[PDB]
Amino acid sequence: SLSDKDKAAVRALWSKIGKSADAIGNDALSRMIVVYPQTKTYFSHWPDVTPGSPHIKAHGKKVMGGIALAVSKIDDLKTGLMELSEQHAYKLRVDPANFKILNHCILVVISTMFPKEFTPEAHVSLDKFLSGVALALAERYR
Amino acid sequence: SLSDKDKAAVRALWSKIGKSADAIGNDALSRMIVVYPQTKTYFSHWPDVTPGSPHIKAHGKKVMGGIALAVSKIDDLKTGLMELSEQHAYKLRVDPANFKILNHCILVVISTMFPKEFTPEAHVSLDKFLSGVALALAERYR
Amino acid sequence: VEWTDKERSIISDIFSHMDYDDIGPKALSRCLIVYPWTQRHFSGAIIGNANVAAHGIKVLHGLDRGVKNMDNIAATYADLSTLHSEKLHVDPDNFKLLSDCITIVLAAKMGHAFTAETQGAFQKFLAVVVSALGKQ
Amino acid sequence: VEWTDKERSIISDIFSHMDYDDIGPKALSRCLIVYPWTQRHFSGAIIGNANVAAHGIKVLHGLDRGVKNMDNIAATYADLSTLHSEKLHVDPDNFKLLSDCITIVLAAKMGHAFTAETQGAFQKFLAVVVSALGKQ
Ligand code: HEM
Ligand code: HEM
Ligand code: HEM
Ligand code: HEM
Repeated sequence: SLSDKDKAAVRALWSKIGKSADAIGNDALSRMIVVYPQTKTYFSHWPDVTPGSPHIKAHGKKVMGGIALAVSKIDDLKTGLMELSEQHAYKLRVDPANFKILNHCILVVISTMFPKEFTPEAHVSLDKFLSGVALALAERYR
Repeated sequence: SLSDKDKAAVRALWSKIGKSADAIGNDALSRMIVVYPQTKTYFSHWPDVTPGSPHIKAHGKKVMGGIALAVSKIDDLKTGLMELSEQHAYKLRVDPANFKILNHCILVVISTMFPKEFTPEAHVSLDKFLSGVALALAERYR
Repeated sequence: VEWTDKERSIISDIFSHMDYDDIGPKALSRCLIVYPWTQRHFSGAIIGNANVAAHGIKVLHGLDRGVKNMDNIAATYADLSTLHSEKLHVDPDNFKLLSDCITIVLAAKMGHAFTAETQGAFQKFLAVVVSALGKQ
Repeated sequence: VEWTDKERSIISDIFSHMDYDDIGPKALSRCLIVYPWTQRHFSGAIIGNANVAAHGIKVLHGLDRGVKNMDNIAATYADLSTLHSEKLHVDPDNFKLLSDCITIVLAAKMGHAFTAETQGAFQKFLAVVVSALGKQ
């Protein structure tokens, strides 16, 4: 669970990368789909699912918007992401094993775009934060 | 996180197997050490580390006592297991990846001893409970 | 992977003494109940569902194939891998979960006969099969 | 494992363009800081520690060995496996964690040149090496 040091580290990092949220979302989803083929099946209803695709570009914004929400509800992710959880579990039926995969792609993306900002001290708090998000999202599965 | 249905399922199961706690602890630790060799290193200070060993028999009681404690602090594991966490992280320096391994051995043990009681409905709540214990124990690691 | 002869013997013994029609349905049912998200691959209670039972039985006949080709496992499951992967869309993590339920159900049937050593050879066998199924 | 030629080429390119003395120390340091429990294997700040650096460099020279024997990886690491396993007592999970840090550090150095395709071949290569090291 996140300490005061972790909360400020994330707010601090986020004030730096937040402006590029759309770009991060787009690149993360693209990587996930290319590197982890088992994830394509959830977006197969889109006609075009390639790095450039406007559908991916479009969904990339929604996902990082999920992160932005989590950042503002960082004191209670369980409660803050309850609905997103219900949605992925019962409506979209996304296998829960994939939350950690996307988190890792986001970390890779943030690292290619902000090599200077993503220090090891920032990495550990963000990683703890993203695990919190994965745990919060898996909440309504069983 | 555990619902009222899960809490009663665990209290119910525990009122059935609690009496055999010592035996479960002994057999679980033995299995873990045999099936997952990477775990022996933490108990190498004992002269005898085999299924029969009195050192294993002795520690088996302490571990299931950890479970019994968790069962009574089931409303707040994070707080209830804080000290056990500090102990494994800083004093014994047990790699955190092993908590899930021991949990799985305990589940196997409970299944060989109480095939009738360990129904799938009991299994899911106990499994959610043991993940809670693993999460609570990993708390002070970083 | 490398197999000792003691391992080869245990796994072989485990399977000849196993009643597939009983272990099969129990393991799949338990997996669908403990890890609820696997139920979607069967949307078309759970313990009494004949379709779940039939597939439960097929899993054991499939693992049986692996027991008869312990030194050529990856090749023995190429067809099944592509099928569950490309045509059924089963997440590779689902194999690990189903694997643990087979272990727990077998454990409940064999009782004290499911020694640590027996658990070890059985888990290593399922591990190799899981790698092959979550590959193609 | 099976390797396409495109994969073989990417991994090979990645390594010749990599400066081991820079990537090595950064990846191990980051692992010791993000996953603190790995620090115990080095109890004898972290970013400037020469012992951590020396081992960071050795990891890259070791992975290098794997690049030159991509079709015989398991055999190439038997010695290292027994060493980290039996004599150093490094938990097998620690390899997965260190692996992710190498990826993230390499990602930060290559920037936009670390395409999804490049990430894919690199992760598959580390995965195979991790299986061999967490085996013996
Ligand atoms: C970083 C964690 C994640 C966050 C914050 C997140 C957030 C969201 C949000 C905000 C929506 C839009 C809700 C709506 O439909 O109105 C959504 C939809 C969706 N998500 Fe996620 N998600 C995450 C991870 C995943 C993963 C790992 C997958 C599967 C590989 C996934 C698959 C989907 C699908 C298929 C949809 C519906 C797509 C569509 O618009 O047609 N999500 N998600
Ligand atoms: C089911 C989760 C676990 C619980 C509830 C638990 C509980 C305990 C308790 C109550 C103690 C005794 C405290 C004392 O020393 O006064 C202890 C000690 C210890 N635990 Fe754990 N433990 C768990 C998992 C693990 C795992 C997975 C490992 C490593 C494979 C581990 C390794 C140790 C060691 C090495 C000691 C000190 C042994 C000794 O007495 O010399 N524990 N644990
Ligand atoms: C432990 C390894 C497994 C084995 C050996 C196995 C084996 C099989 C076999 C032999 C078939 C019949 C193929 C055919 O008719 O051509 C099949 C079908 C299928 N499997 Fe699996 N399977 C396994 C795991 C899983 C898992 C974890 C799921 C998802 C919970 C799954 C879902 C399905 C579905 C939906 C079908 C098609 C329906 C049916 O024939 O009953 N399988 N499997
Ligand atoms: C990613 C794969 C890894 C490779 C290729 C690797 C490689 C090596 C090599 C080549 C040596 C020197 C062996 C000798 O002198 O005979 C070594 C030593 C050692 N490794 Fe690793 N290693 C890896 C991962 C790890 C991890 C994750 C840890 C624990 C955080 C670790 C801890 C050690 C220790 C404590 C030593 C001995 C001290 C030293 O020579 O600096 N290694 N490793």
